[PDB]
This record gives sequence, structure tokens and C-alpha cells, in this order.
Amino acid sequence: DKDVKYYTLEEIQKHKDSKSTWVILHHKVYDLTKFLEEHPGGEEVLREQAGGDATENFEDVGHSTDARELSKTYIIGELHPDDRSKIAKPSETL
Ligand code: HEM
Repeated sequence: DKDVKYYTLEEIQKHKDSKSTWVILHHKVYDLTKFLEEHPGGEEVLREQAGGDATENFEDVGHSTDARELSKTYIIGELHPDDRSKIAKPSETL
């Protein structure tokens, strides 16, 4: 039906290059690997954001109510509860 796969910052961060363009959004992990070109906005912005925060960019943009469901298709795992208690807070920002 679906499950997560709680992954840590480091693990996710490794999955940025070549063949696993993962990202953290809101408080959970997405794969956008095949989505790269499909993404009606551009690859490059994703690849820049790859294994970094990209919600902070997405949210300002305010993605469509459709992407909101499709997101749950791209979802890979959740943000491990380890770092969660920290989220050594990017001090801000957007
Ligand atoms: C890594 C985080 C993401 C960033 C930084 C990002 C950024 C962008 C940008 C800059 C655009 C173009 C907006 C414009 O030209 O005005 C866009 C459009 C779009 N994105 Fe993303 N995106 C992200 C993740 C996603 C995901 C996961 C999905 C699918 C759930 C998605 C679905 C879409 C759709 C449907 C559009 C078209 C919006 C429209 O023109 O109506 N994006 N995105």
C-alpha cells in the first residue's frame, strides 16, 4: 500500500549524484531520479537541490494541488527520528 524507510540525513545526502536524485521535503524523503526530465519546471533546479532541502524552494513557489498527490508517488522514505529531534535549524528560511 505504502511504507516509508526512515533514512538519515547522511544516507539521503549520499543519494544526490548520478542515479539517486533524492531530496528532503517538509520532513520526509522523495526520489526525483526518473522525475528529473518529466518535472514540468526543469531538471537543473532539482539537481541543484538534490540531497538538500528543496521544500524551502518549492513552498515559495506553491506547487499545484495535483503535485500534492503525485508527491506521494515520488515519496521514498521519512526523515529519520534521530536527526528529527535536532533539525539543527537552518535558522530561517523560506
Ligand atoms: C525538489 C523540489 C522541487 C523544486 C525545487 C521544484 C521547483 C519547480 C519549479 C521552479 C517549477 C516551475 C515553476 C514556474 O515555471 O513558474 C516547478 C513546476 C512544477 N513542479 Fe516542481 N519542484 C520540486 C519538486 C516537485 C515534485 C516532487 C513534483 C511532483 C509532485 C513537482 C511537480 C511540479 C509541477 C506539476 C509543476 C508545474 C507547475 C505549473 O506550471 O502549473 N515538483 N517546480
